[PDB]
Amino acid sequence: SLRPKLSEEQQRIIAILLDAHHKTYDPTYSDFCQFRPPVRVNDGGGSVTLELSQLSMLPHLADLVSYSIQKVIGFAKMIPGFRDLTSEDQIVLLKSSAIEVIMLRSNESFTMDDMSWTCGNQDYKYRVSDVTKAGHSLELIEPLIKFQVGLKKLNLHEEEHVLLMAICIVSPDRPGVQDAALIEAIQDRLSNTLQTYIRCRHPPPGSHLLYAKMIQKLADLRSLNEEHSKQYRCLSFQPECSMKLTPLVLEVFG
Ligand SMILES: C=C1/C(=C\C=C2/CCC[C@@]3(C)[C@H]2CC[C@@H]3[C@]2(C)C[C@@H](CC(C)(C)O)CO2)C[C@@H](O)C[C@@H]1O
Repeated sequence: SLRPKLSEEQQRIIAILLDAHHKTYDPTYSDFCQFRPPVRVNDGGGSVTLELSQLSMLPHLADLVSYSIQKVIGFAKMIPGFRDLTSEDQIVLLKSSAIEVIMLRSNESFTMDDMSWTCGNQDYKYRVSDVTKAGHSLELIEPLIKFQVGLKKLNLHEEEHVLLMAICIVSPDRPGVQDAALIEAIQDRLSNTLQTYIRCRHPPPGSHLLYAKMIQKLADLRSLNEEHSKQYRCLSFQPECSMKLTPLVLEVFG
């Protein structure tokens, strides 16, 4: 019913987050050619044995995820209030949300045209088959694609997109956080900004219960996070796997 206007502070928060995202997310994916090259072994049969023996796409995807974690760290540091947190809590939040923010931000390259993450020519077009070539199974891939399509269909404004990533990172219910109260205060400031923005800037019918749908996606991410963690564990058992990853990836998921 009531549609209060965005306060000057809330307008500032949105501007800061849009700027932060524009500085940390290259929509041309021009740095991707710097990663170890993607390699696609012939695996039409989806052989787990072959996939683990080769892990052909792991070096490239590990580099992409590692690169993305660095960008997420940069984005997070610009979130209003994040700097008010202790270094210890900042690191806990970054490590726990990293994979979730990667899944969220990747929605920008994801396309329902062919259900792929298109970041350039054929070489930089990622499909579910590339994820299997990196050692992951359908238990993660299936819900991941469903998540991407569900998020796509929300038709989020960039303002809503960056606020969702910020809310995801600044979550007081992450294991190991010390000052949950401060984190919750910061998240509430971001959540109220999002709710206010939706109610006065998002036209119908796409605004109908949009906030609730966005919050549900954060729950979905928790599930994907746990599943990715389980599979990363299996992946780590493969001899020589560490060399195909990166020090940052090893720390965040190890
Ligand atoms: C990263 C990003 C992009 C795409 C994301 C993808 C396409 C390739 C496979 C990934 C990156 C998937 C998200 C999760 C999925 C994943 C399930 C995670 C990886 C898991 C490892 C590291 C092997 O354990 C393998 O595949 C491209 C761009 O929009 C920036 C964004 O920042």
